[PDB]
Amino acid sequence: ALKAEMDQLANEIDEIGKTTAFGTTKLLAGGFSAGKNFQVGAQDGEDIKVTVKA
Amino acid sequence: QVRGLEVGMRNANDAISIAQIAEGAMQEQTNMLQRMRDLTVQSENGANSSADLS
Repeated sequence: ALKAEMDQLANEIDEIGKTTAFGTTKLLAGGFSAGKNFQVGAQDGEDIKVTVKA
Repeated sequence: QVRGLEVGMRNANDAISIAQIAEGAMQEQTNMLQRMRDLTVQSENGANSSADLS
């Protein structure tokens, strides 16, 4: 009984891992493992990198 | 001399007209280039997808 509940909790951890999105792009699956840049200034090269691992 | 100066002022006003038309045309070109600059800065956003880029 204890282990059956452990398995259900691990399944929900996996579901949250694969389901989280910004619209249609996945966030916790490994697509941001090497970060993406957002240009936060007016000139080229003035930008910040956002990194999320799986 | 008097008659030639009269005709010469007419030619000078013709030149001013030409320059004024061309100079006024270049302003809309500047305006559209500023708009394209904003679109290019907006393309540098790690939340855009291929449809937004298109």
